[PDB]
This record gives sequence, structure tokens and C-alpha cells, in this order.
Amino acid sequence: EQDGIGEEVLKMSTEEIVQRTRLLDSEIKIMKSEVLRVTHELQAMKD
Amino acid sequence: MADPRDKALQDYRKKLLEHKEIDGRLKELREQLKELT
Repeated sequence: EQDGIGEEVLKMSTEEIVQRTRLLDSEIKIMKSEVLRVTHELQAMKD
Repeated sequence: MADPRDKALQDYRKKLLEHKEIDGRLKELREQLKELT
């Protein structure tokens, strides 16, 4: 496919897989908050 | 699947889709800002 395949597990290092899982989680908080802040920013411009 | 490492891989994909899904909303709400500015 593009993930979940055996090849990719073999290809990367085991350590790097642990660091990648942590790093990516963090991005989600900030992106989701980015969308909300815009939705509010719209009301603020209207005010 | 056969590795925890694969469980991990499958989560990256949901996030790739997630990053996209948000970007579409974000841009629709953004256009609206431009008119107000």
C-alpha cells in the first residue's frame, strides 16, 4: 500500500519508528487549534 | 498486523488524511477572512 506494509518496517531503524510516533502526535494539537482559532478570528473581524 | 511497528505505520496514514482534511476546512474559513479584511 503506502504504510502498514512489511517493507517499510524492514527499511527504517527500530529507534526511528519510536521517535516518529511521538513527534507526529504533537502536530495534531497545534493544527486542530489552528482551524478553531480561524473560526473565532472570523467573528472577531466581524466585531 | 505482524509487528507493533506496522500498527504505528497505519496511524501515520490516518494523520496524512487528517492533515489534508483540516487543510480543506481551514482554506474555506480563510477565504471568508479575506473579504472581512
